[PDB]
Amino acid sequence: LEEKKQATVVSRPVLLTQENVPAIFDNNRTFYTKLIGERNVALEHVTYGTMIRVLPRFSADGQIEMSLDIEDGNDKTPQSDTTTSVDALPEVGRTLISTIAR
Amino acid sequence: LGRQKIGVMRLNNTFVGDRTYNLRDQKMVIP
Amino acid sequence: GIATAIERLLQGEEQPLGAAAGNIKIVAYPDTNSLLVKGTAEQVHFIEMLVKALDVAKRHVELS
Amino acid sequence: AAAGNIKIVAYPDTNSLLVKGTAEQVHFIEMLVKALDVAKRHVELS
Repeated sequence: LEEKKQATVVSRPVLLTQENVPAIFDNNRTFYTKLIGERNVALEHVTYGTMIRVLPRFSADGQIEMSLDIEDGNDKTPQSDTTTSVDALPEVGRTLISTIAR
Repeated sequence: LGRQKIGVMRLNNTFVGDRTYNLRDQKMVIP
Repeated sequence: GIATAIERLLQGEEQPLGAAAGNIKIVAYPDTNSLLVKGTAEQVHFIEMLVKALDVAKRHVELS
Repeated sequence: AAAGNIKIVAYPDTNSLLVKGTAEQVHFIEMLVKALDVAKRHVELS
C-alpha cells in the first residue's frame, strides 16, 4: 500500500447584534434514543454543533471588546462493520473556548 | 439636610454583571 | 429591563427625595412602551431627568 | 447620612451603574469607580 491524503475545511458563521446585547447563533443536530423503562420513560437526547454567544461593547478608543463562548463539534464515526453502529453510540467530539478579547 | 441624587456612571473598560463558564459538568460564576 | 432596574433602586429607601423616596411607584406599561411614575410634582421631574440619560440610540456590530 | 442607605443597581443595557444617595456619597463612589476602571493587556499562552 502507498497512500497520500489532503483535506481542507473553512467554515464561517456570521451574526449581527447591537451594543451590550447578548446574541446567539446556533447550528446543531439532535439524536433521539429510546430508553425503554417503565416509570420515568423519557426521550433522552444529545446535541452537537456550532454555537457562538457574544456580548459586544465599544471601548473609549473605538475598539470592540467581546465576551466569547465558542463551541464547534461534529460526529466521530467508528468502524461501520461492527454491531455498535446500529445502537445509540454517536461518539461526539467537541471543541470549547471561553475567553475575552479586544 | 441633604437632598437625594441619582448618578449614572458609564464604564469604558470593564463589564457590569457576572461571567459564567463551565468545566464539563460544573458552573463557575465570577462576581 | 429598564423597569426592573429603577424599581429596585427605589426599593425600601426611607430617604428625603425632592415626601420620601420609598413611596414612588413605577409600573411598566408595555402596550405603548412607556413608564408610569406616581409621586409628587418634584419626584416625577426627578425620574424624568434620569430616563432621558438612559435612553440613547445603539450601534450595530457584525461578528465574523 | 449613613453608609447603609446607598443603593447601587447594575443597568446592563448601557453598561453603567446607578447610584442613589446624597450629593457627597455620589461623588464618593464616582472616585472609586475611576480607579477600578483600567484597560487590560492580552496574554497568549502556548
